[PDB]
Amino acid sequence: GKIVGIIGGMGPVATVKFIEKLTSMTDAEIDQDHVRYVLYNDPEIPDRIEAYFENMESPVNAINNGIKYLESIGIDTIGMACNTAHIWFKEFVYKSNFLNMIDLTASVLKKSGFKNVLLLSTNATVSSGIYTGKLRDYNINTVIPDQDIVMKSIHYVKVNDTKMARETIEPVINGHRNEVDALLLACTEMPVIISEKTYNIPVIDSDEALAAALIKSAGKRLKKEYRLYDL
Amino acid sequence: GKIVGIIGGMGPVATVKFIEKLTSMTDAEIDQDHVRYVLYNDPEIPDRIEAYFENMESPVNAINNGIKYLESIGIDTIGMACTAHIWFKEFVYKSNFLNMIDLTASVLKKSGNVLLLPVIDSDEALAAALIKSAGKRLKKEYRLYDL
Repeated sequence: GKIVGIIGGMGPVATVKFIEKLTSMTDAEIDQDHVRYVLYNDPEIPDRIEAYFENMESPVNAINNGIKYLESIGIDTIGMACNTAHIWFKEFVYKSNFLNMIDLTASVLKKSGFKNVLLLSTNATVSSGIYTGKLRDYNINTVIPDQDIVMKSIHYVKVNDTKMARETIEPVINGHRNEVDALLLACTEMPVIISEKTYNIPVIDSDEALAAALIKSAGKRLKKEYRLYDL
Repeated sequence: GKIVGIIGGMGPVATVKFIEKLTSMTDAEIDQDHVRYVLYNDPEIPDRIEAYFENMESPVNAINNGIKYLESIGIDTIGMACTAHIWFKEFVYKSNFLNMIDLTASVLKKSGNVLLLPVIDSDEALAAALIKSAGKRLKKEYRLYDL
């Protein structure tokens, strides 16, 4: 019954969905079989797109304070529910096992056998090539959608206008159907409005890759429908 | 804004629902205008009164530990949703530990002999209180909860 640590707030709407998913992925008869966690939810962590492209405040210092507070009660597994913030992964300061969502997600993708995927992520995640670097040695066709449209959809999710976010991303998805075999959800806002049943296209969800790792580290059980994520 | 503290985990689904309510009640056009909090979610704190009486147990230690932890972060206000509220008078705290029942009662008498669940949500009363203490803004559609 180990307590795990979660860093969230990036953004708040996506974090709620992340915690919901973590709960729903857990195989629990009784309430005590669910994950014990401390969520450090700091939405005043500086905007990660402005940090990356516009020389504004890096999220590193705020994230590091969260890690420090989680580690102060002996939490030794922490996950951060934000793809884009992993651009700064080497600058985080931690003593614990700070999970890497990009690695876990890439490992899931490599295991799955999917050869052609639609990368749905922020523009910083695309530009930084953080997924490109991890997949380059694995022979996987990664298709980049229109970044203006995807970023518009992400913004709508962020203000919990899920209706406009769906309407916005729909033609992007449907337009790429013929050249991808799966959707790679690599922005935590995307799972708020997209699952496999949404478009009837397989999904590799970075939320679920991280959640599965946290569930395992918490000593809990993963539901078998999420077998793909059992790394 | 100030970081605030939340104790939850009893049960896990209700906790997610509470934090979703907190988020959707906050008036914010950008992420950085939302509420900063630390949520201590412990599903191993028993949810049934039968369990406590049977095993000569009490959630006082688990809640008090959570409180010490949140306070060690520098948190000045802590809210708990929920069965552990039965032991509210025995919790040990330095900070302001909000009482969900009094927040609820005062919302009622502020603009209004109630049917125990024209809709008042006990969750939203606590949420409103936490949003205020976090130095954040409450969406107008929740006027009724603004203490």
